[PDB]
Amino acid sequence: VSDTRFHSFSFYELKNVTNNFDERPISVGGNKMGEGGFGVVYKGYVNNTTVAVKKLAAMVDITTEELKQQFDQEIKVMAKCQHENLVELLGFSSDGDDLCLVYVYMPNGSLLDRLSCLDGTPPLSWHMRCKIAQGAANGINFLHENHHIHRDIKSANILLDEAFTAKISDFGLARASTVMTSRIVGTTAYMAPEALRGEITPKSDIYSFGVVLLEIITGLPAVDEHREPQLLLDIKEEIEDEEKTIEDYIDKKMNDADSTSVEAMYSVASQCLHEKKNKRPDIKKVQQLLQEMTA
Ligand SMILES: Cc1cnc2c(NC(=O)c3cn4cc([C@]56CO[C@](C)(C5)C6)nc4nc3OC(C)C)cnn2c1
Repeated sequence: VSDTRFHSFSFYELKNVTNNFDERPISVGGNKMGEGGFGVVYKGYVNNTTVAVKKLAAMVDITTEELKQQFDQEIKVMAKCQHENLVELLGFSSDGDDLCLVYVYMPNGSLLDRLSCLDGTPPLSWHMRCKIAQGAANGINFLHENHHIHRDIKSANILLDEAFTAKISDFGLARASTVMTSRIVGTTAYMAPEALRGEITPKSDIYSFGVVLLEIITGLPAVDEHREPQLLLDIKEEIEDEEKTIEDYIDKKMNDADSTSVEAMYSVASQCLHEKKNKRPDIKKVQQLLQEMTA
């Protein structure tokens, strides 16, 4: 028998509670909160509950069959994986014109957006950042403990709930768990070199998480075409080659950071970013180092 499943929404009900998928920003009165390579995310309100509705689409010139596959994968993964640091799927729509996925609304959006204080939100404190780093590592640990590879760890896919708890999202490319694939996927600025060459391994998640930790420490996005260096991961080299120090790069929009715990987190990041996959820590070691950082 099929057992537990997710609620099915009417496409028309989702259309209805997102104001017909209004792509205007929330401040303008619309419903668009964000977008990615595979969909646009709309704020909705169903059953006296604020929700996030992701309406899938080919925004990076993917095929329709591949998108349907990713839709199916995320439902499969979300059915098996429930944890305090993973987002929760409320339901889906597949009857109407487009595929939709419905999630618990995350009042503080994505880590990427909060690090960029997008829309005027106040900067995250060091204390909040440490909790976020710890929570995301607990979420990755749950995934890896349950033999899942995320393949797209990045600060846009770490969402922040009503308590600024980190919630990992977007499991459409997740893989069961070393093998080599012909379809290279992910976000270039976060990807381990072996992932960039087609290898599939949880060690690649660890590298990408190290980039996220650099974003947390510095407030800088992983890539910025108008910045020198354009890739954040290249600051590790400038620090190691003593052109710079980690203090030179610490986010200045923070009044409560202290050198010891920042250097402790940078140490974890540096260990995750070892470009030899076999030299990186596993997630359980990352978790432990991060717990000791605020001990
Ligand atoms: C796979 C997947 C994708 N996305 C999601 C989401 N998203 C959201 O709930 C979400 C919520 N907010 C709230 C705000 C703000 C704007 O001004 C403020 C004061 C309110 C912050 N901005 C958001 N942005 C959101 O999403 C975007 C990052 C795409 C939930 N689950 N989920 C699962």
